[PDB]
Amino acid sequence: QVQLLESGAEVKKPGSSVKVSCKASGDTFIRYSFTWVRQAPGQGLEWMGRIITILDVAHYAPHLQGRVTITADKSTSTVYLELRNLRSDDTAVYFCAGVYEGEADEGEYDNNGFLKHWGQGTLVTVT
Amino acid sequence: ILGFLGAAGSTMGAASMALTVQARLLLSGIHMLQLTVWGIKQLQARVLAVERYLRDQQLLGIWGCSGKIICCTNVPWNDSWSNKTINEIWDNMTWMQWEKEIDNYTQHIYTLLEVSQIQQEKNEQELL
Amino acid sequence: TTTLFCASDAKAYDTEVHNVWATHACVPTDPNPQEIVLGNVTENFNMWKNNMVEQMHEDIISLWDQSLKPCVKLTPLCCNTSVITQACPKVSFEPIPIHYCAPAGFAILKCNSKTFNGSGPCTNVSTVQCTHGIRPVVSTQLLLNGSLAEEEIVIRSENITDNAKTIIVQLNEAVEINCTRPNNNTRKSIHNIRQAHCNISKARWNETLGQIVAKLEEQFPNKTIIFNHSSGGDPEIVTHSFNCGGEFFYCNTTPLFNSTWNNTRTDDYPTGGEQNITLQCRIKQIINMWQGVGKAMYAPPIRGQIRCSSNITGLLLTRDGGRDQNGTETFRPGGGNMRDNWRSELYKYKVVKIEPLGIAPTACKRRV
Amino acid sequence: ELELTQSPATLSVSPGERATLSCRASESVSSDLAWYQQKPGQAPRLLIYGASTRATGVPARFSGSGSGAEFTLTISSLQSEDFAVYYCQQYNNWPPRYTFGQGTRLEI
Amino acid sequence: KKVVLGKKGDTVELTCTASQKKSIQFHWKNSNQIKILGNQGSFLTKGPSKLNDRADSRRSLWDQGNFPLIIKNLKIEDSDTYICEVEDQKEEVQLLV
Ligand SMILES: *[C@@H]1O[C@H](CO)[C@@H](O[C@@H]2O[C@H](CO)[C@@H](O[C@@H]3O[C@H](CO)[C@@H](O)[C@H](O[C@H]4O[C@H](CO)[C@@H](O)[C@H](O)[C@@H]4O[C@H]4O[C@H](CO)[C@@H](O)[C@H](O)[C@@H]4O)[C@@H]3O)[C@H](O)[C@H]2NC(C)=O)[C@H](O)[C@H]1NC(C)=O
Ligand SMILES: *[C@@H]1O[C@H](CO)[C@@H](O[C@@H]2O[C@H](CO)[C@@H](O)[C@H](O)[C@H]2NC(C)=O)[C@H](O)[C@H]1NC(C)=O
Ligand SMILES: *[C@@H]1O[C@H](CO)[C@@H](O[C@@H]2O[C@H](CO)[C@@H](O)[C@H](O)[C@H]2NC(C)=O)[C@H](O)[C@H]1NC(C)=O
Ligand SMILES: *[C@@H]1O[C@H](CO)[C@@H](O[C@@H]2O[C@H](CO)[C@@H](O)[C@H](O)[C@H]2NC(C)=O)[C@H](O)[C@H]1NC(C)=O
Ligand SMILES: *[C@@H]1O[C@H](CO)[C@@H](O[C@@H]2O[C@H](CO)[C@@H](O)[C@H](O)[C@H]2NC(C)=O)[C@H](O)[C@H]1NC(C)=O
Ligand SMILES: *[C@@H]1O[C@H](CO)[C@@H](O[C@@H]2O[C@H](CO)[C@@H](O)[C@H](O)[C@H]2NC(C)=O)[C@H](O)[C@H]1NC(C)=O
Ligand SMILES: *[C@@H]1O[C@H](CO)[C@@H](O[C@@H]2O[C@H](CO)[C@@H](O)[C@H](O)[C@H]2NC(C)=O)[C@H](O)[C@H]1NC(C)=O
Ligand SMILES: *[C@@H]1O[C@H](CO)[C@@H](O[C@@H]2O[C@H](CO)[C@@H](O)[C@H](O)[C@H]2NC(C)=O)[C@H](O)[C@H]1NC(C)=O
Ligand SMILES: *[C@@H]1O[C@H](CO)[C@@H](O[C@@H]2O[C@H](CO)[C@@H](O)[C@H](O)[C@H]2NC(C)=O)[C@H](O)[C@H]1NC(C)=O
Ligand SMILES: *[C@@H]1O[C@H](CO)[C@@H](O)[C@H](O)[C@H]1NC(C)=O
Ligand SMILES: *[C@@H]1O[C@H](CO)[C@@H](O)[C@H](O)[C@H]1NC(C)=O
Ligand SMILES: *[C@@H]1O[C@H](CO)[C@@H](O)[C@H](O)[C@H]1NC(C)=O
Repeated sequence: QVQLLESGAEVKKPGSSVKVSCKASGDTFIRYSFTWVRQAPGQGLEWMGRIITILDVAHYAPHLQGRVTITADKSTSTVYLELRNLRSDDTAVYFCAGVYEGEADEGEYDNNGFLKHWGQGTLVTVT
Repeated sequence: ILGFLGAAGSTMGAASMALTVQARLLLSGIHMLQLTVWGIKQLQARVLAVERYLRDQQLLGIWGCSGKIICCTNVPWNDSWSNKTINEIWDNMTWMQWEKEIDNYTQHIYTLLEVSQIQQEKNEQELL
Repeated sequence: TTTLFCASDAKAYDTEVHNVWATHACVPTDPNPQEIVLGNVTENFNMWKNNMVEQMHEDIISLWDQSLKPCVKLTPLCCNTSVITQACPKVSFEPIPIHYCAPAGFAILKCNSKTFNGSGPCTNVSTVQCTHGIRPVVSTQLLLNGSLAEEEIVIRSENITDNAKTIIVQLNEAVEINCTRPNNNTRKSIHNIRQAHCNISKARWNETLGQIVAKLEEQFPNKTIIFNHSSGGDPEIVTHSFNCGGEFFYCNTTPLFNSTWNNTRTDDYPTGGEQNITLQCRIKQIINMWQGVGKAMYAPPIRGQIRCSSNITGLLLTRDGGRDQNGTETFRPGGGNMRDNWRSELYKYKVVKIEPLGIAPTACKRRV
Repeated sequence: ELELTQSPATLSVSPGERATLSCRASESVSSDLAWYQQKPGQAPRLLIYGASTRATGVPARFSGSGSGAEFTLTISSLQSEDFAVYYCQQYNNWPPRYTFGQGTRLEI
Repeated sequence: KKVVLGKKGDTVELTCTASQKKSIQFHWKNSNQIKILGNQGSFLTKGPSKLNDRADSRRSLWDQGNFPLIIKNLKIEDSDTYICEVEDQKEEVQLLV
């Protein structure tokens, strides 16, 4: 039930980096895992990566491993995605999605792949 | 070859007597891995016992005791090592207790044994 | 100091962790080991300084690292964090007894005195090549599937009065503890499955505690014995920890330790006639590692039935300071680590070597 | 590696009819599928969880099943609000790798 | 001994060390020998002191031979002599609030 909220739009020169984020609210941050999705025009729901908040661990799609960092700020319930070496190929609407992991705080984390609480999507372009 | 393990707990005197008795009687004539892994280990244990024995029998030559189990010396007791009498130590103590009583003097004694052996060998060769 | 080798009755075909490990780690056990009983031999056995413990510890860690691979393993390094990710297959996991054996030239002394509490002279000593097999069980608070004392419950504390050391009392009777999962109960929380229940005979527990307090009273003759739960700390200590298969269980032992015996009587159990002390248990995915400092995550639970059947064979009890107490001593079950668990099993054995060359004065003279 | 091949993505179906959608894997997948309903300008909401479980707040109309490398979705008594782009996603790999689908549209 | 003074509800890092970087068991005790904090293998345990809700330790430094007692939200009542038991040696620090 996290009312995950999207950030603003961005435009960067190619070769630059962009950092975007989503704020989770209404529940404990640590009990939700988050992933990032890139809805590039004409594409499907491309997965960027995943972050575990109980264990500060992240996993990335192979083509983005040298380009993407996913992090989190446990005190501001904020999910972050940092993408470097930007290309026009990366023009897309970016967003977070949460997964509930009941009792993760106590060590009962499941690490599920079901994305239920979605942000709204922010467009990132290059120029 | 340490058939003397069963002597543990007996006194030094008793151990000596037991060996003499045994010596007279002896001299006078009076599922596969479970088999082969251990077969090798038992042979290794026995071959090693022989090798250590032979090694020591020759190492003892440095004190003039080569080839012997018991060898007598030309070095007296200094009584600083221990001031007990012969009967007290041989009759009221086991070998382990005895060793503990003097285990800080063994290097001193070993050194003296080497030295007197050298001098004795020298004396004979000078006389010849 | 030498390195002992292991032996076990490995089957090597069920693809179980201990049999797979043993297949290459250990040799077959000795089908006909000998034992020599020594006569008037007294030997000092110090269980707290027995190096066999460290060797057992290293072999167990290798077994665990080669088997129960976490999905995520976190190792702090000083102070960054190194994360290791591995495939997370589940494995069958059931301990096999492992024997330790002396290499050629060495032998193991065994203390056969049934009343020996350790840290001192054992008056009954025999020699063997191999120890009996020991089951490498990893657990806290209540140790499981160990050996039993021949006649009486034995306190083996390094120092009864130190308060920074454990009691590690072993029992002369095992108490069965049966832990089961509520099979086919599948329920999920939303914005359960991970549950188990452990049943302890209350009669056995009552008898066991009455006997334990009698021994504690002998050590503390003018005081009441009261039991409590932990004061805090990591979940592995606060609750009872054990595992079966790939499942790591945490059980709340509070129901077992809230008594106060003084006149060897507590009425802690109201003669409840339930006959069962039951513990609430949970199965966790993220646990603290026992293998030095670090944390690890395992894959979620098996969908079918999980059962554990264990023998409580001892308690890693501790005691409070006592400095500010008046007529009462407080004991708590929370405690233990793996070295303590092995000390309670390895206390009977010591490895020595014979040095055949000795000196004594006598009446003979060498002719020169 | 693991790839997801979907139906033609031009499914011509009238409202009130039962639409059939599909999700083929290049590699075996367990019941680790997620089916989503994307509307223009909207979040790609999850409707089916674990190949077959209603994800919550999901009409009975929308259901499916499958195993191995062949999974399906059907939408009974299809409503006009259901003419969305559907996605099938797979999370069965570990270390995580997500097959995120392609996207199929119902048409009329 | 070492003496460290803090104020009101702030936090203090009291320390014990070892030359042996092997996460060797140690304990912290107060002046009445009441266990406060200590190590049991890899796990942290606490004693029944007034500090169980305040005390912690830098677990990551245990294999560096550093075994601190960190107390947050100090109470005036916490002023005491704190005792380090590390290996065989003992060390002391006085805490004033
Ligand atoms: C103290 O000693 C006792 C024994 O002396 C130890 O108790 C044993 O603990 C093991 C723990 O698993 C238990 O083993 C099970 O026995 C069952 C008997 O039929 C087996 O069926 C079962 O195998 C299944 O479960 C395993 C769990 O990891 C799987 O790995 C295995 O592949 C099997 O899994 C299949 O079946 C399950 C059924 O629900 C299904 O869900 C799976 O998907 C799969 O289909 C285990 O072998 C022993 O029976 C116990 N012994 C006794 C007498 O009960 C005890 O643990 C020791 N104490 C400690 C603390 O270690
Ligand atoms: C040391 O204890 C052992 C263990 O009890 C004694 O030896 C055993 O005594 C029982 C008594 O019924 C026999 O059945 C066993 O066969 C004996 N075992 C062996 C290996 O002999 C032993 O005698 C005791 N020794 C001393 C010195 O008291
Ligand atoms: C066993 O525990 C007792 C009590 O805790 C230890 O006794 C203390 O030893 C220190 C050493 O200097 C003394 O200062 C204390 O006054 C002693 N306590 C009491 C109550 O007298 C004893 O030393 C411990 N045994 C060992 C071997 O450490
Ligand atoms: C542990 O003991 C409890 C005692 O209550 C068992 O619970 C009972 O199980 C029977 C089985 O049919 C039920 O009819 C009772 O109603 C249960 N009692 C209560 C209070 O719910 C429990 O099942 C035992 N554990 C195991 C593993 O059998
Ligand atoms: C744990 O499970 C075992 C096996 O089901 C129980 O063992 C039975 O205990 C009764 C008690 O008298 C015996 O009569 C049975 O013969 C035992 N069964 C077997 C196969 O031996 C055991 O009691 C259970 N433990 C607890 C604590 O309830
Ligand atoms: C073990 O279970 C008991 C319940 O049986 C828990 O203790 C309860 O904690 C609540 C919290 O306010 C109290 O109100 C209850 O009175 C407590 N009950 C008892 C029997 O003390 C206990 O905390 C659990 N312990 C662990 C380690 O999980
Ligand atoms: C178990 O230990 C706790 C301490 O952790 C005891 O609880 C304290 O009891 C005194 C009695 O007046 C209270 O003033 C304290 O505030 C209590 N402390 C806490 C943290 O609750 C508890 O009574 C002990 N139980 C037994 C059976 O001895
Ligand atoms: C210790 O805790 C246990 C449970 O947490 C208490 O035992 C149960 O108390 C209820 C109270 O109605 C009884 O119905 C149960 O039958 C009791 N269990 C058993 C096995 O009899 C226990 O009384 C507490 N003891 C103390 C001294 O506080
Ligand atoms: C104490 O707990 C044990 C847990 O096994 C109970 O034993 C079970 O009782 C149910 C009752 O129908 C039987 O169906 C189970 O087969 C029993 N289990 C075993 C392993 O035999 C035991 O009855 C409980 N004690 C009491 C008095 O209820
Ligand atoms: C028994 O335990 C006590 C604990 O202090 C110890 O002093 C005593 O020596 C132990 N028994 C033997 C034979 O040493
Ligand atoms: C334990 O069982 C005995 C059996 O007679 C009983 O007298 C005693 O009261 C029971 N429990 C306690 C805690 O004393
Ligand atoms: C508990 O001890 C008894 C004693 O014979 C034994 O039969 C039983 O198998 C033991 N249980 C376990 C789990 O080892």
